[PDB]
Amino acid sequence: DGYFKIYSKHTPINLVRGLPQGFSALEPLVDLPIGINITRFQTLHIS
Amino acid sequence: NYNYLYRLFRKSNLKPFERDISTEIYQAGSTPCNGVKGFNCYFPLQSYG
Repeated sequence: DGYFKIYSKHTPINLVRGLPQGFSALEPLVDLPIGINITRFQTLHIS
Repeated sequence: NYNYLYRLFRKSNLKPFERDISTEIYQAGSTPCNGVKGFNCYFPLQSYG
């Protein structure tokens, strides 16, 4: 509904390859009352 | 004044709570516009008298 909701969570982890087999919720971080019809996304590159 | 303008043609309706600023020709018939109005392609955007 014209709202971008971005929810973030940080966890100290030590497992190497797969996703940890544990459970933890996700608290909301930012609400974005802005309306766009985005259908694709890309991740920036780093050096 | 002709600064008050609106879109009359569109493919379908609109979802709630959004703004469309698509300034493109609309296909008003079986004739494909292909970037040229010609026939069966009227500009959906026009002003008011």
